[PDB]
Amino acid sequence: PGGFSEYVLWRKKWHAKGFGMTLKGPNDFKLEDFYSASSELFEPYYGEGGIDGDGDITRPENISAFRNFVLDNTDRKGVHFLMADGGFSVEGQENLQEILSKQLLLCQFLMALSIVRTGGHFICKTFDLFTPFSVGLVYLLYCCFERVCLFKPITSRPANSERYVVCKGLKVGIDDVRDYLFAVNIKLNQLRNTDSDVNLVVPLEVIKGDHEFTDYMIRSNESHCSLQIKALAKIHAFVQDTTLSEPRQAEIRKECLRLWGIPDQARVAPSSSDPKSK
RNA sequence: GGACAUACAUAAAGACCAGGC
Repeated sequence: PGGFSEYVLWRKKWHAKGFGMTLKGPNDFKLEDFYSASSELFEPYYGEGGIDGDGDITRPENISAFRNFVLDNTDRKGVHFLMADGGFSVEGQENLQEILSKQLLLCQFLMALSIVRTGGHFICKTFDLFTPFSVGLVYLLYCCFERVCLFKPITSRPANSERYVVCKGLKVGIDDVRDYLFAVNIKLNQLRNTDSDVNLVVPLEVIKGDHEFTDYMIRSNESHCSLQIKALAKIHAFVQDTTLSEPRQAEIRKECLRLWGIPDQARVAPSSSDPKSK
């Protein structure tokens, strides 16, 4: 429901304009619930048919209609940055979350190359990144941007595979990689419910030929696994012994809010002012 | 991965009988 958007709109007030696309349903944009931000500065668009579309990011037509709409609403330049927080329930298949979400990862990366301006930025949620498919998608972003990193914020839960790819400075000439990833998404859609799938988007010999990329990718995965293993074992110990507690949670909270410049206040429904007093 | 039924209301009706001015 656009929690990420609320912070950006609240931080920049009206000096910002947001464009949204998400699946219609229980997890649609709750623009009414933006208590800290002016929801009028945001515009949801659900692909083909605009407001009446389904918002399927994996579907190409939703991407295309949104793509034309976003470029038009940005003087044909695109957005300064894209945020992407895609995920769905994998209840009882948590170990397969990467493989199950692979097309959603691709479509969010394709969306970055479709609507981010030159010199613009991208941030996308991902999970595990073990498969050559997911690593080849990160390699294409590393080619297309001045700088890329894999980052797990402390606001992500330590025991889950959730991390963010963060890309800074979209290069010129990314059109071929965009149109390639658009063709790969069409191929994934054709292979839905078949015994075949797209297993590579960059050859393993190309990825492993960049030793500097490969040495970062391995080290990022193994460091994340090591921290996730400790955090999973910690949760298991805190199930077995219910007297265990983190004593510093209230201290760490106060310091994080101070550091990030976030006021320590409760969520209050605006207040209803009358138009004369306001 | 909350109420004073402040509903004063039991008044059968109907009948005959007795008395009052």
